[PDB]
Amino acid sequence: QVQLVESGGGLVQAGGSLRLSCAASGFPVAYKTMWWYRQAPGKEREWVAAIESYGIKWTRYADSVKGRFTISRDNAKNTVYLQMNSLKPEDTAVYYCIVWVGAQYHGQGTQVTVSAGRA
Amino acid sequence: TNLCPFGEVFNATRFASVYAWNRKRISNCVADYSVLYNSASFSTFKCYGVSPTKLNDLCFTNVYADSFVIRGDEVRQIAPGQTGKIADYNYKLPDDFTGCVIAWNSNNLDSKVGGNYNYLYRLFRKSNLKPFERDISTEIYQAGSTPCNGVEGFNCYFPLQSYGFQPTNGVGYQPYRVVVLSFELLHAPATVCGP
Repeated sequence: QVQLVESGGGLVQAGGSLRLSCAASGFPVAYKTMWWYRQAPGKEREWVAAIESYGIKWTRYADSVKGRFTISRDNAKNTVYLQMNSLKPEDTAVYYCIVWVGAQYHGQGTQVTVSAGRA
Repeated sequence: TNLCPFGEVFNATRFASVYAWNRKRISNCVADYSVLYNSASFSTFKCYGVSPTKLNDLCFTNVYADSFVIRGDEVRQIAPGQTGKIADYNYKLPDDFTGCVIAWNSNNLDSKVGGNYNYLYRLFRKSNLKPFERDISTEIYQAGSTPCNGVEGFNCYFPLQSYGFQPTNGVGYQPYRVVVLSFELLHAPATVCGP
């Protein structure tokens, strides 16, 4: 009776923008730690961002995504957002959000593909 | 006498979570502390109220080894008179503590790709831990004036969270295996000594 499914993925171009939403159900995302992982076809599962249950500095990002990404915590909607800005075709993959509340709870994922070129 | 089981606590495959730290009672054996202090594989080997160098010359009635895993930024809280979520809600050292704190990086052992979620910690408590206390209850913490009825919600939160150690974390969020040695002197034959 506890789950979380993410949305907001899709197509975008160059220095675009995307709003992911990890919609959590069955528990209050208030003092919880959410992780963001991504998986590009074939390569290794990479850690993207993280927001911690406590801390003076509660935002955490990887070096590949720092400065461009922002992880938020909507308490009214009981969800966690991920603001991806100035995208690059190198960071397109499937994005997951994971939490721990008694046990590891996985998201199904979302597809983010950013493109480049002319059309 | 024989050798002390130091390799059992220092080289265990899986360490305990900080909220549920383990304790190993070591007795009836000769101990060589100089090899532990001079191995350089420990980034932190700080003794309080005793010299690490001439630690072998002393005999004690009992030696306690407390082992757990915290993160990099929390190692400085495993010290007397320190404050923080670890020292307040998870593992408190007394103000007049007498022993040694040992902590080394264990990212190559305690972190999985995609996150190792076995190591937990406590986030809330009604009142701070007394020295060497150990809380285990998973009761839903009541942060507000409304009761919780054993159900998580507003002002009611699960008091335990996981570190989720993954290899590419910053050093301040990587796993650190910590061993705290406590020496005990009692009206009883000193059972652990040096070589």
